[PDB]
Amino acid sequence: FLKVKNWETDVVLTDTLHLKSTLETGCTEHICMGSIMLPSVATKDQLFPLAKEFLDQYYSSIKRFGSKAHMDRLEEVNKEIESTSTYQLKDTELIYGAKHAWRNASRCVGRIQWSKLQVFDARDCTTAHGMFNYICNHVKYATNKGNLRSAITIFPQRTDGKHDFRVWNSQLIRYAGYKQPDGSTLGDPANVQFTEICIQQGWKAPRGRFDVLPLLLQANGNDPELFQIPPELVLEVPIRHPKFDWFKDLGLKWYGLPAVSNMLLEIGGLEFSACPFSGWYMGTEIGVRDYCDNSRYNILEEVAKKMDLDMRKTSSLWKDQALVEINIAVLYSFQSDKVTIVDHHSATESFIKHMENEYRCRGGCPADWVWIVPPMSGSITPVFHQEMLNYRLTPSFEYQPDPWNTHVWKG
Amino acid sequence: FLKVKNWETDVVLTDTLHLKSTLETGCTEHICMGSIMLPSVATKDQLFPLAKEFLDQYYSSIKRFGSKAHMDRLEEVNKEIESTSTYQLKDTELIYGAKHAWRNASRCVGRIQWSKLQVFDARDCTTAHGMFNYICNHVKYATNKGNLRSAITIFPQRTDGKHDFRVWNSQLIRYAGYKQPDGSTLGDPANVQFTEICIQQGWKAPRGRFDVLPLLLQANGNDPELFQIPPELVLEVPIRHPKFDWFKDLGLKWYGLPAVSNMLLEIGGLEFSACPFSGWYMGTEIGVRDYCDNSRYNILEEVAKKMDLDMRKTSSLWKDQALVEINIAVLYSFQSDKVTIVDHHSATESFIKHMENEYRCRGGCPADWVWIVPPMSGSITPVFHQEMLNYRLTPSFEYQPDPWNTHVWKG
Ligand code: HEM
Ligand code: HEM
Ligand SMILES: N=C(Nc1ccc(CCNCc2cccc(NC(=N)c3ccon3)c2)cc1)c1ccon1
Ligand SMILES: N=C(Nc1ccc(CCNCc2cccc(NC(=N)c3ccon3)c2)cc1)c1ccon1
Ligand SMILES: C[C@H](O)[C@H](O)[C@H]1CNc2nc(N)[nH]c(=O)c2N1
Ligand SMILES: C[C@H](O)[C@H](O)[C@H]1CNc2nc(N)[nH]c(=O)c2N1
Ligand SMILES: OC[C@@H](O)[C@H](O)[C@@H](O)CO
Ligand SMILES: OC[C@@H](O)[C@H](O)[C@@H](O)CO
Ligand SMILES: [Zn+2]
Repeated sequence: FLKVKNWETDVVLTDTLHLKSTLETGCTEHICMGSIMLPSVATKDQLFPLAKEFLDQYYSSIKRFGSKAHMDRLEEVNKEIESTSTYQLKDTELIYGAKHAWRNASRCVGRIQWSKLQVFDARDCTTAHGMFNYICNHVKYATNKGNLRSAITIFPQRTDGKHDFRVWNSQLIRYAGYKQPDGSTLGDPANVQFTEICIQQGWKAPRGRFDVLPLLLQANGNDPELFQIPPELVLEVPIRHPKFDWFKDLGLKWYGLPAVSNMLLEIGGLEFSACPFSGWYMGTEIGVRDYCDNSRYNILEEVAKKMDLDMRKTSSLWKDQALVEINIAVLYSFQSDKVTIVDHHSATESFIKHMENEYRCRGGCPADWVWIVPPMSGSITPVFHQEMLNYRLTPSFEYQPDPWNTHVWKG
Repeated sequence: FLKVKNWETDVVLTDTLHLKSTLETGCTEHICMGSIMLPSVATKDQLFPLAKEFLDQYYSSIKRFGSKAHMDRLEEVNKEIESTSTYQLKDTELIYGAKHAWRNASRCVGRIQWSKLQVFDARDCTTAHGMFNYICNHVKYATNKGNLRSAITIFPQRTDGKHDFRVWNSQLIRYAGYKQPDGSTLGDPANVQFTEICIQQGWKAPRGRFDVLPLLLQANGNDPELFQIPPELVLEVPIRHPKFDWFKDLGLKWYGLPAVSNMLLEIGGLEFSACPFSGWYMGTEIGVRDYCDNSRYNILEEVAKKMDLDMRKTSSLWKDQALVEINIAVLYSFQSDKVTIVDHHSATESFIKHMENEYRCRGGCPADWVWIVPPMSGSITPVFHQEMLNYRLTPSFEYQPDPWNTHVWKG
């Protein structure tokens, strides 16, 4: 029964939810790995406890734990795992598991919204063209003309392992990255391997900066196929500043819709390798990381130039000064276009408010401080001063290798 | 043999030093506590392994592991722990243990300087007046007319537990905190309990803001006594800005010398409860935390006012904008007065450079990411992108309770 403190408010919360945790963190009693970025087919013996555990808390959730329908559903799944050595979720079980994977995502500061999620059951899908159709419907729905709405699209579960639905893009909407003859990089350096895989598969690149990539969709373990998202469905925010008119001349823009596609959704021991989920941006992921990581767009040089800043010295904080201006601009631009975005102050406050709820009506909230704390102005946000217990609860979103590293090709 | 990655540079380092770790982190395989702020008399049975371990690595250090002088010193300490159930360090062992406590301080970003430390052996001290004399000599030396130099002053080790040397101040130089009739707080809210303990012991407060506190010095477990550091030894930097002339009218100032006094130094199983250590400031501890924590001086309201900023909305980032300006001012002011200070960019770079050294010539470097990452502009500093293994090596600096919570008074 562990205790977490907030040192800005002296609020104390007691955590008993971590007791239900099952999987391992990477840490031991004699070494903490809380800052390691990635922490490291299934038999039917392994599958029933996972279905049992999941189904016990799903029925416990709708205030019908143990009754007739529960014992029947345990027997039902038990029988089906005998018959097929897998099983199939109810539409309701699928929506519970999804929402709860997000709920348990300990690196996610947006989780106050975990219950307002739209689940698109795509488990009838059989082809890359069918995948393309489902994804476009996702983008159109979630985008909602800038009034963004959270959603996930769930393609068929892994079965054997050699018939896996995968979206090879990291995000449904990502800008291309091309290297140059002079070793420099145009576009997003993050995506240069994937941009060239698409070119390898016959993409015809417009070789500029903010080039929306095509989807590469793998269906039933087959070789993946290229599909360009119709551009009318790709909402983009051009970035201007509410003071600096030269900021328009910078010619920056980002897409409205963050939609992660390269993650694995685990529900009752069943693995969905294709499960793109979308919400909206916290401002910092664009202005700080995307725009200012040295290995990303890396624009601190140019914004500081136009700001007329002392760039000779490290200690002028010219990087810091241009970093605040850049994030003022992303927020201002997104908001003037009525496109949903949250600032790192409002986002982190809501997450403390969420934390109170989870500790009250659930007895805890797994949280990864290293990822929860925004990448600028850390300690003026309330989560800096908030102790967080990290533990792994299921249903969950897991990392998975890139398909081109694992795919036996044959074509 | 664990591996840590840097994701900005793709540099990889292998850690075998953590194997020598002994004490526990608070984390288990199923729960990470890397963001909990505090992680929770000794018999002669317990003391020899600790002396043995320490002495084995000290002789291993001067390239004389196992030789005659080593076996004699093990026998010597062994015999003395039989005779007294404690023992005494050589002047050289005391300097090694001190430097290495700092070296192993995993929350310290300044550790590239760990070998350049001045050890003042105060183990002959017997009185609060003697403590006062040693501390003033520390301040004068370490301050060095603004060309700051690192030092530690080590008072006699804990023996029984009821005769403890303690400095009741958190830092040798701290500004006073007074509450008001209207519940507000003048000075440093952090120190309000300690400011009133001093007033309780007859301090005569000048009840303003930046009131240097008196020392409260406990000697050989006796009741502590008040001594005002001669003000000529208290170097102070008035804070101005290199653009905003109204910044002078803000009337801010900080002391040059950070000198922690409330920590416990552990060497070969021997506990020094009074061991004030001093270095110099990273700019952010003043501009970000001291000046802008909500529960500290909390000046973001006033700087943003004078900056003429949109304070209506959270999403204007007016807090962020005034936070960069404030830290530009602290650095600029300290540097114009030739008083040593480091900026959070230079400090964090040096710590990566230090990390390379420790992994090369020592096989590892314990590091606490939660504390290493500066509290503003986190991800534009190179330590944001650097994985860090945290583990507890000894010699070490440990937290300890406040004396007024533990002191059996009798006066
Ligand atoms: C609703 C608005 C949302 C906001 C403001 C938000 C915010 C964030 C942010 C800032 C991060 C850190 C990402 C990074 O720095 O790489 C993150 C991570 C994450 N989010 Fe949320 N998110 C939202 C919606 C969602 C949804 C709908 C899901 C799942 C259905 C989700 C699941 C996750 C997961 C699993 C991570 C961890 C990813 C990783 O470990 O790389 N989020 N979120
Ligand atoms: C030489 C210049 C130094 C710099 C720039 C520096 C920097 C820092 C900073 C910024 C912190 C975080 C403090 C906080 O946020 O509360 C810290 C913590 C710490 N420093 Fe260093 N420091 C220096 C010297 C020293 C010395 C001389 C020692 C010991 C002999 C030391 C031992 C520690 C310890 C033990 C902590 C952890 C304190 C805690 O857990 O509360 N440092 N340092
Ligand atoms: N893995 C490498 N880099 C790498 C790759 C990925 C990451 C994590 C990035 N997740 C992106 C992400 C996840 C979750 C939420 C958001 N944002 C939202 N707001 C949102 C999006 C959808 O809903 N809400 C963004 C971090 C580093 C690597 C390996 C070798 O080199 N680089
Ligand atoms: N413990 C509480 N607060 C609290 C108390 C202390 C801390 C840690 C503060 N260490 C101060 C510190 C330690 C080490 C280095 C520096 N700086 C230097 N540059 C330097 C100083 C000397 O050499 N180098 C500063 C954090 C929070 C509490 C309990 C109840 O309420 N509050
Ligand atoms: C080394 C470190 O673990 C790595 O930089 C992490 C730190 N915290 C992060 N936090 C978020 N939200 N996103 C990230 O990519 C990272 N990267
Ligand atoms: C809750 C959290 O552990 C707490 O705010 C920590 C975070 N990191 C820190 N880092 C430093 N350097 N100093 C601090 O006081 C803290 N406080
Ligand atoms: O929204 C996530 C952003 O794309 C970045 O933070 C990535 O983590 C890589 O920099
Ligand atoms: O130098 C340390 C500063 O005094 C603060 O960071 C304290 O941690 C409390 O805010
Ligand atoms: Zn841990």
